[PDB]
Amino acid sequence: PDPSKPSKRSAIEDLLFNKVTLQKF
Amino acid sequence: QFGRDIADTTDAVRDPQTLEILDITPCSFGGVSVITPGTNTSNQVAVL
Ligand SMILES: *[C@@H]1O[C@H](CO)[C@@H](O)[C@H](O)[C@H]1NC(C)=O
Repeated sequence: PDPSKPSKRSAIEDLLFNKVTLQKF
Repeated sequence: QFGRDIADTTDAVRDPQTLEILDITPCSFGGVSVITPGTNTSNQVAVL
């Protein structure tokens, strides 16, 4: 990991999270 | 005159006189839970 993830190299976590991403009555 | 969501539910309505549209948000609701230790320790509770 990377605490704020400021590196140009993205962890596999971000790729998988974005890949998964891609009533009150 | 009306608006509907994907669930075929009324969402917005237009004012008949001043032809403006108003969003319909339902009143809040939810369950109530009671937090407590064992009665043999105290009788204090906290609700959520
Ligand atoms: C609570 O404690 C009393 C004695 O201290 C005992 O008689 C009773 O069975 C206990 N009840 C529970 C639910 O622990």
